Amino acid sequence: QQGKVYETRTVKSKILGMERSYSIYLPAGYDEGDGSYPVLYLLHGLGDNHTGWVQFGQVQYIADKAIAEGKSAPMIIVMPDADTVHKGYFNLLDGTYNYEDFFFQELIPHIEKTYRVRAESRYRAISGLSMGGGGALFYALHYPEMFVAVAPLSAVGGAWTFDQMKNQSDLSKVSEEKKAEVLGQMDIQTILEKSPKEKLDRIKWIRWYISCGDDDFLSVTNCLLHNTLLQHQVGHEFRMKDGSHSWTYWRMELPEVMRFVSRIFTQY
Amino acid sequence: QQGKVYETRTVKSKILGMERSYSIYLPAGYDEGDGSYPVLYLLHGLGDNHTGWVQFGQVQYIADKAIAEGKSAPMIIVMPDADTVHKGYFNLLDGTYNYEDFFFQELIPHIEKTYRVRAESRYRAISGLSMGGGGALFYALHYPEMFVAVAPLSAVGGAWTFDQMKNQSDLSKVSEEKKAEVLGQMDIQTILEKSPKEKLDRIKWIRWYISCGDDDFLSVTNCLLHNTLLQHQVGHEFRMKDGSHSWTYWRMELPEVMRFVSRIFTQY
Amino acid sequence: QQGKVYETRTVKSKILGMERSYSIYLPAGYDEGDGSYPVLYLLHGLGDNHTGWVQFGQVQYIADKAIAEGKSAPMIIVMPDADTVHKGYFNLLDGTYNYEDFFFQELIPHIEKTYRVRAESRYRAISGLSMGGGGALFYALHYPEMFVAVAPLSAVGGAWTFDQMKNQSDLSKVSEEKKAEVLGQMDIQTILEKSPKEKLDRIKWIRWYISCGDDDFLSVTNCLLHNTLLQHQVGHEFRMKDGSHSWTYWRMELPEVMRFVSRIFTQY
Amino acid sequence: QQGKVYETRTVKSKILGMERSYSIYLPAGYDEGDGSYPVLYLLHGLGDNHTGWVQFGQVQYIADKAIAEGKSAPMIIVMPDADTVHKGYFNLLDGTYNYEDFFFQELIPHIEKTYRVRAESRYRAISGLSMGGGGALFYALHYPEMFVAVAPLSAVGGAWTFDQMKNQSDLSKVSEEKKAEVLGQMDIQTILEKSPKEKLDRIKWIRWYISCGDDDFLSVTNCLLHNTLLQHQVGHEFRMKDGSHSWTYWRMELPEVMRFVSRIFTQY
Amino acid sequence: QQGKVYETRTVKSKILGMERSYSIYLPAGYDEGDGSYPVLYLLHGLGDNHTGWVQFGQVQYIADKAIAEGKSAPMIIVMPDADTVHKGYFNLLDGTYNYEDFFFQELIPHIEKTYRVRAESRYRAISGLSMGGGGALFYALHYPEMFVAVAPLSAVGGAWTFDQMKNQSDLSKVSEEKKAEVLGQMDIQTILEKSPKEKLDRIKWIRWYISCGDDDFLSVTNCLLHNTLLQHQVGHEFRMKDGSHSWTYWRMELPEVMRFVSRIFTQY
Amino acid sequence: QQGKVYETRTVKSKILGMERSYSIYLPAGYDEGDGSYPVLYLLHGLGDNHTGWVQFGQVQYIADKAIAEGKSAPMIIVMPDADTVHKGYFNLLDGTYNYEDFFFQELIPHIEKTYRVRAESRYRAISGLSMGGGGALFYALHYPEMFVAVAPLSAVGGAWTFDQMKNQSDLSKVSEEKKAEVLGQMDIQTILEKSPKEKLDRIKWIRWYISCGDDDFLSVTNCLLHNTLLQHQVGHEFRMKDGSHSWTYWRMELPEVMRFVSRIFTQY
Amino acid sequence: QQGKVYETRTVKSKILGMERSYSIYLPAGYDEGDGSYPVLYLLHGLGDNHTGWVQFGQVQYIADKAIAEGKSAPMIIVMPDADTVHKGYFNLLDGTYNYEDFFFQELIPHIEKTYRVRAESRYRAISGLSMGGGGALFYALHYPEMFVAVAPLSAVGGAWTFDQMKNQSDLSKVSEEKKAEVLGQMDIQTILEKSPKEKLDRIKWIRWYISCGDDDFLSVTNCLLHNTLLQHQVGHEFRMKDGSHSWTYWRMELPEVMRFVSRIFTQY
Ligand SMILES: [Ca+2]
Ligand SMILES: [Ca+2]
Ligand SMILES: [Ca+2]
Ligand SMILES: [Ca+2]
Ligand SMILES: [Ca+2]
Ligand SMILES: [Ca+2]
Ligand SMILES: [Ca+2]
Repeated sequence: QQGKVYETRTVKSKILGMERSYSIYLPAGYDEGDGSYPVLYLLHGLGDNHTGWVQFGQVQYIADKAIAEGKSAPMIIVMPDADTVHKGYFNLLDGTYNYEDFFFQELIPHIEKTYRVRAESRYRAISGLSMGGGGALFYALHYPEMFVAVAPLSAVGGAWTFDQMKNQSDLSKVSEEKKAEVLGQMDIQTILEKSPKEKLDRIKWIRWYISCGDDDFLSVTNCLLHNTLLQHQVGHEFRMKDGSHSWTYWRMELPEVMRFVSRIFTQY
Repeated sequence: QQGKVYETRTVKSKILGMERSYSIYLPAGYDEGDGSYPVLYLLHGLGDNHTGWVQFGQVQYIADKAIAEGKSAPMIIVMPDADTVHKGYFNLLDGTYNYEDFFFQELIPHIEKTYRVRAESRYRAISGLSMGGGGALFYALHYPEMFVAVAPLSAVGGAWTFDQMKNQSDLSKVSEEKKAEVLGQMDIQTILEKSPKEKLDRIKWIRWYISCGDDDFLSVTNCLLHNTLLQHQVGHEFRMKDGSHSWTYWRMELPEVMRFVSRIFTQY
Repeated sequence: QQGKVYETRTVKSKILGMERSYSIYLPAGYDEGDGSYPVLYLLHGLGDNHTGWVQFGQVQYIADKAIAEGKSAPMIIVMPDADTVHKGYFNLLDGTYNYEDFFFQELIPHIEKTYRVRAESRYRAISGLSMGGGGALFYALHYPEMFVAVAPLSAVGGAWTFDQMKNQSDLSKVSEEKKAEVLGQMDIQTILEKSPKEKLDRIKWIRWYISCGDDDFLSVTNCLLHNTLLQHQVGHEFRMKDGSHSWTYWRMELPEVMRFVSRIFTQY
Repeated sequence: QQGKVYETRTVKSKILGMERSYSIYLPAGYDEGDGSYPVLYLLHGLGDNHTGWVQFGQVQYIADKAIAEGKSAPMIIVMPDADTVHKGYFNLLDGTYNYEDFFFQELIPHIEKTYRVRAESRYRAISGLSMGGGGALFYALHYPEMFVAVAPLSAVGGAWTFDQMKNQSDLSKVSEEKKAEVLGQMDIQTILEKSPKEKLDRIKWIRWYISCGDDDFLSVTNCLLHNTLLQHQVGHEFRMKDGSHSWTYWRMELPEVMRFVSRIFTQY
Repeated sequence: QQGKVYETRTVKSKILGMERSYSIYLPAGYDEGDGSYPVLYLLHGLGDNHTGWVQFGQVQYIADKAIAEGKSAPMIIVMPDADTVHKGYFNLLDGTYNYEDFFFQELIPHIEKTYRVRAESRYRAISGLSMGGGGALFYALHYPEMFVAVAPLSAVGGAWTFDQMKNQSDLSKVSEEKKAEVLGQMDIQTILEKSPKEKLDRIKWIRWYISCGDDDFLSVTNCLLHNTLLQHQVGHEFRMKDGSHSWTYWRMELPEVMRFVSRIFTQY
Repeated sequence: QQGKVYETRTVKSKILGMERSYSIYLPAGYDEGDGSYPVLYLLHGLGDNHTGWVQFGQVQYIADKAIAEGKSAPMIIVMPDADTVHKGYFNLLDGTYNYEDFFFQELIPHIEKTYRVRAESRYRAISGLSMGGGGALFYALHYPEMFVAVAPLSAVGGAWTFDQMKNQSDLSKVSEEKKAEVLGQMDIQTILEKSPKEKLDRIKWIRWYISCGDDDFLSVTNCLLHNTLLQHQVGHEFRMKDGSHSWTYWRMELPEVMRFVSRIFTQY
Repeated sequence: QQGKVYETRTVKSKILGMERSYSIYLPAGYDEGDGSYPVLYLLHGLGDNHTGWVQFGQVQYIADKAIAEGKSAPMIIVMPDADTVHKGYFNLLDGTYNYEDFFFQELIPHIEKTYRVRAESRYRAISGLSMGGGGALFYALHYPEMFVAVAPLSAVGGAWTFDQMKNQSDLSKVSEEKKAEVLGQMDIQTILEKSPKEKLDRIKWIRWYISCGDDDFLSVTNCLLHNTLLQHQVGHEFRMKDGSHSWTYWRMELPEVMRFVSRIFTQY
């Protein structure tokens, strides 16, 4: 019936030189039997940390119910802290805070070693809201081989994300050639047009679920994303539902994201 | 519990020089008491006529159910024939077929004369699919004083509508200046930028519900419409749901349109 | 299961020198058998007429449902037109428009002659919203012998009502002595303190149901009314519920009003 | 809501030189409004007549329920008598009984003249059981332009049908060259291989629903039919469900046939 | 009430010279009381292993629900790994990998020794999908004394299975006479024609449940199988349902298989 | 959803020299369409007449519900008066009151002429309670060609029935040979042993449903009947349920009788 | 809430000189609190042992459900093994196997000492099927002081049981007279005619529930038993329901037996 949440566990990060927090939801029956589970990485927005999806997202109640009713197969849900020290998901421009490196090289392997996780891309999905929606989006565009399904909710765009990366970096140490390089790596149109074919094929292979409310200040950004993806022949699910930039919207979408990635995990 | 549909009645049109067909749904209990009802005009797509919303849209079953369940207040639904002689909702460029004039100067007054109708704009809404979605959209942008609520479904755009008008007109008799004027009258950007303030204010006052499936070949057109409307401060409901350019989508949306306009008719 | 509404019938009023509109709801099965029914008079607000409770209040659907479910006993509901010529329920100060006289001396006797009505005060109730809530309130304070139950919803007070009467009157024909007399007749404090015992006893005998939303601009007025009635030992039901000055509130309260007066009509 | 059945009406047949019986189901509300309906022709098996689908098939109860529940859109159901004089659906070899000619040249036009029928192939379907399943199958292969959807239930094959045509004919008048001609016209393999592309395209365009119980003595025949159709690239729905050659099976399949053809009539 | 799954246990195989994986479902309450259970052996398709029916088949959720609802009696479900080293269920022709020997001589005795199993054929069933459907089919035809119930889902035929056996064998070491011997043992018609009466009676005694979707590329194979079994007087349940070669089909069929074999386990 | 009952109609009997009463239930929708219905003859017990199954049996409510719910197909139910003048179903020994002759030669033809009845034995059933259970039983044993289904409820035996016939006859005119002849005609053992093969075969073909409460004083009689029928290879349904000789029992069994005969009427 | 079953426990029998098997169902919540429970002894048929009611009867699921739903009060269910060494419930005629002595002198006291059992006859019931129905019947006729309620299901008679005893006894050592004496002890008529008043009163005091399917080859035996009991004024519940000599019948009757004996255990 009931899964459980741990909020206080940390990962020893060599890349960030500190203990990094995360929250984790383990499904009901994790403690019986010996099997392993697929994983959904679930990213918070600006101003929250790893407790955001727990306290505001109510992940425990919502995941318990979805799994118990059969709307979702059992899965582990990992909620990283991208708030402490610096807020955001990507490597800072001054080289002092390689958060994206930490996520892929330390957090994911730590989860797969510490919990009974099916450690394959076909069993790995990522979702997030606002800042975390852009995090999910560009994580998958940068490393499409690492995910089978991606669900950006009310996602911020690349220009906002890049602007936030600059405002947290010491730009005295950043060359102008470097600013231009990342700028392109944080631009959807550039990634889709200039990536090698192998990378583009994998991006098309990913199952995308993009959802944003019609009253959200990001509704135009996400409509432009829909159009850009179709222009580049990246099939995806797109939803514009009634709602705003609010936790009412994100709690409504969480069981939909769970059903979406679960069907991909189990096949159909 | 059951309304009824008349498919075979006609209006004598002086503007078009002929009897013109329409279908009409009368709600349950229209035949008892003496009261009047608000009206939803419901427009078909290319290749269908006034029987399209009856046979494919299943308006009778769907409207009966929504009203009986209290999801919609009772209303009359009028489905014009915009297929016979020429296909489309607008005045042809050669002056020989003024369908939009017919709709406003003859069809609406005929309905209000023949049936127990609340003959005010606050009780008049319009909706349609595909070609009829473009019909509903531009009818309201042309005559916003005539409608309180507008629901374009999977709507075609102005350029397609204008091109389809051209292929039905005698262009040997059409001046080059005439093409340029009507092109602007069928372009949303031009209407929103060049209309007098009284018309723009009324366009902003109208309650808009714009819905299109994410797999529709028109999904990009309707995302651009959402963006243009917000760019001009025209608030509206926007929905992009799962679905394609199909009667599954349009039958799904019909009770949503009925709930939407009913709430405006009854106030809330 | 379904009652019916007539909107187009009139009373020939000698007092107002014209045919006066009303709407009337007749319960299901009024047309079978020969029996008679109690009556709820249901008053509209400023700017609406006798169609307001029909189109916005959805009286037919709401009354049909309440009676069919047994939440209310069958009753006739009469909705007068207090909008045409002058807006409001009371005699104008210049003597040219004695609407209150019309209501009691012409409308009520016309209803009781024309329909199968139990024509006794124990079977007569009155309710209304906003301007009509003040109408119901002061109709009952003026003629407490005529009603068994009174339900002012989101009601305006006496000072607002009197100001309205003045702005529609030719005050060149009004003495200041008359202004003083009518203002006192439109002040609840004055009525309760200067009424004879027989009249005050009848006011206390009436069953009052006073309801107003907490977000309504009239919430303070109605809280003050609650305190004044208790201060004068006039027992009553008082409700302050979530809601505003809206048809959502008044449609929510209509079946509560029907249940309230029905229990009084049937005894319990 | 209840439709109704007429069992005693006839069509004057010049081709057969007699009054010919049929039963017809008219949907609920056929008597209200003026609209027209699509038609399902529903054929009986050997030994029954036009009353078989009424009394054993319980068409009235089953169709009423399917339509009232929204599982099927409203439709007219016509059940011909192919039992009186000679049993079977096809022209006898001695030229004395051209039943197939009667069905297409007299029965269908009579129905479309007498009832409010949408008289187009897109609104015409045919289904039947046992002998009538072979009837539906070969009517559609002979005249594929006449049907949009075909549903043979527990259908006999061509060899059985042709053998019965032989046993009902006076072969003293039949040449051997004619027997070979009809034999090919009643063989699915010959029709699919020898039809011109225009006819074959229409056969492939038809929506087929072929269903047979796994305990039916005809299960092998219908499995071979499935294999033959796929080998000629005729897409179709095939169902082999638990059950035998019984009215339990056919009453179970009737609402499935209704939903199947209804979806085609309304589009989706 | 939740059962549990162990995925990581193994049986030490002398025949295969290695530890061999399997997954096992134990029903709710296996850990209370001391009783024993019947067993369903459940085989995966090509490219999956013992985790396929766990992760994609969702065996734990589906079995929990079927048993808790009383659709199935409690049973143990064993999912062998027929993927590691070599893919497939049968003894390779070069003598290097006797998987079928392993299954009957080592896996089944290990299960009956290790778990509380009713170790009799009346309590032993086998089912599988695709490659595993052919495995279940020919396992029972080779050793019909070992099973009371057999359920091939979307099963490959003997020619496909034998061809896969050749492609995994070192054919440089295989005699042409041996190639002929195995081929006859992997062809359904030969077994039914060449088995002694004792063996054929047991094949007829087994309760067979054969199910395949009508859109599966194996639908023709399975229709031919249905016809072959009836030609040999082997009664069986045959289902051709809507569906494709997909996990939607196999998850739909799993509770049906459980109910089918459970009724045989419990008698009725 | 509503059938109706006529209690006051009569059939003019030449055989009995009087107008004879019956009650008849006509199913819902009898008055729409033109079709015909099967018939259940339903016989009362001692001391009641043709109103017994109406007032005590509540035939209208019970039949309406069974038919509306689909537990029974629509049917006509005929309830004869076998109480007026003499009580009982059989020809009196003195030749003065040939009630059985009346039932078969006058009542059945009158019903088939007067109502829209399918006038064949396959559409004719008979049931009854107590005295009428013996009536149904021996009517069918005497004339098995007239019924397809027979349902004796709490039935009296032949010895009781014969004794009642004697006590109502003037035995002064009856020979001892005549008493012996009728005794044998009213003895189930004699009927089953001595009826010709054709009669006995038809008795075995009839579908029998025999039901009696375990607390009924007739429970022994009906257990002996079950045993006698099996001894003579007359297959039948037998029910001994909790209950007594009461209208609670017969109202419980009426919808079971309707479902039993309905399945026979419609086939399955 | 689930009870549990032990299948592997044994009673140390000095009478039979060996460990004797039984199964036992303990109700949900047996492990909470310290109270005691009534007991139903539940006997298997010929060829099964103490696992029959567990595996085929599904006693755990059925008892769990009946108790959880409040259809039965909690009770312990004991299922003896009457199959090992010799099949049957009674003392063999050669004196070498006194199974009835074992049941009463060893099994019942063992159950009452080992489990929390209300060890009084008012809390002791017995039921069984086929051979075990005859076991329950004659156990109670032999020792009526030991049971408050007895439920023979599809019961064999005394002549069959006695014949079963002879075919297992060493007839070379068995005298003709002892053969006659036990024959009378296994004949219902003899027991009922020759028992003293004290014993007959207790047999009449027992609450009997006798049930058998109408298609069972033992239906005649049980109808004769019903008649014999009534002939001797032994009131009892008798049921003849649709069904055969099958586990469908016995699983259907098990919760009815539980409800029946539970009401007697709890009083009403
Ligand atoms: Ca919105
Ligand atoms: Ca989509
Ligand atoms: Ca509030
Ligand atoms: Ca079958
Ligand atoms: Ca299909
Ligand atoms: Ca009883
Ligand atoms: Ca039976």
